[PDB]
Parts: sequence; structure tokens; C-alpha cells
Amino acid sequence: ASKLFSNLFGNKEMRILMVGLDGAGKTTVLYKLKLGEVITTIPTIGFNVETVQYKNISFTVWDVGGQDRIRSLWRHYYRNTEGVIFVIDSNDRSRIGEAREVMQRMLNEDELRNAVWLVFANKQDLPEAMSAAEITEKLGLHSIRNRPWFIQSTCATSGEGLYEGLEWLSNNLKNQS
Ligand SMILES: Nc1nc2c(ncn2[C@@H]2O[C@H](COP(=O)(O)OP(=O)(O)O)[C@@H](OP(=O)(O)O)[C@H]2O)c(=O)[nH]1
Ligand SMILES: [Mg+2]
Repeated sequence: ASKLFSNLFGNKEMRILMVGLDGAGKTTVLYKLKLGEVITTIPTIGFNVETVQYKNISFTVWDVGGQDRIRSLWRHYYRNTEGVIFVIDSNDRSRIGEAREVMQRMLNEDELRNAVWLVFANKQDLPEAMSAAEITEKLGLHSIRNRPWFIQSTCATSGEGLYEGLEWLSNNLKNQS
């Protein structure tokens, strides 16, 4: 319903996990992609998961936070993930430390070791927000080793940057059977 993601994604199977702190703009991203109905599943009371399935592309999304208590189920999703999209509210300096802590925990998860890392520096339409370079430094992305990563400036409201990021992801994502 969006445009040409059919040519991009083709018929390959990309299993994508999109997470980030609440308020980052993940749900906005899902709807803006216009790739399919956003499905809400609650595998466990209090744990809301949103999914979008487009041909062989799957997006699984949920909110994370500094005080998260990971559950076995989370790791079940992790094992089935080929690419991770971590969404950041570029205009929230008060929570960038929290995002860093959460993302660092994920970078150290055994079950996510092979996933390529795409960071969405979202809400870039706000001039007072942090730049992608600032976010790259704060998250410590340059210290990442043996794992492809990329940071993309985005505005989920307008959809700007979303294709560029998913393009990188599609070209770098490593398939796992
Ligand atoms: N300026 C701006 N805002 C954005 C962007 N993306 C999402 N937002 C806004 O950020 C708030 C949270 O987005 P949402 O998708 O629900 O976040 P989440 O799902 O990650 O928790 C929403 O504000 P509301 O509660 O006011 O609707 C939404 O409109 C963006 O690129 N730029
Ligand atoms: Mg949401």
C-alpha cells in the first residue's frame, strides 16, 4: 500500500525486530510503512507486541526500557531475528542514557549475535533534537565489533529516511534458516 518495497524486499525472508524506548516512534513507523495491517498480539498479559507481515518480510515490535526484566519469550523472538532496528527519540536527551543501557544489553545477547544493527535516529524534523552523529557517539556504535551496523536519520511522521534505512538493512541483513 506504500510503494516499491516489493522490488527491494523481493521474495526474500527478512525477520526484523524493531524495538526502542516507549515514545521513540516505533508504532508510527509501522503504520507509515503501509506494508500491511498492524496486528496487536498479547502473548502474555501486559506484553503488547505489534507485527506487520508483508510477503516474506516480518516486523515484530515492542517497547523496551531500562528496568526491563527479560523473559524467556523475548529470547525466543531474539533467536528468530535476522535484523534489529533500534528506534531513538533524537529529541529526548533525558532518556538517551537509558536507550544506551538498553541497547548495550541487547548487543550482548547471545541470541542476537548475528543480527545486523540498524538505528533510527527518529524525530529529526525537530531542529532542537540531537544529530545522528551525536547519537552515534552516545550509543557507542563505533565501539561495535564484528557486526554490521548503520544509523539513519528519520522522521516517522513524514516517512523520510525509512526507505534508506530499510534499504541498507535489506542489502546487509544475513539470512538464517
Ligand atoms: N516530531 C515528531 N514526532 C514523532 C515522530 N515519530 C513519532 N512521533 C511522535 O512521538 C510520539 C510517540 O510515537 P509512537 O509511535 O507512539 O512511539 P512508540 O510506539 O515508540 O512508543 C507520538 O506523539 P503524540 O503522542 O503527540 O501523537 C508521535 O506522533 C517524528 O519523526 N517527529
Ligand atoms: Mg507503540
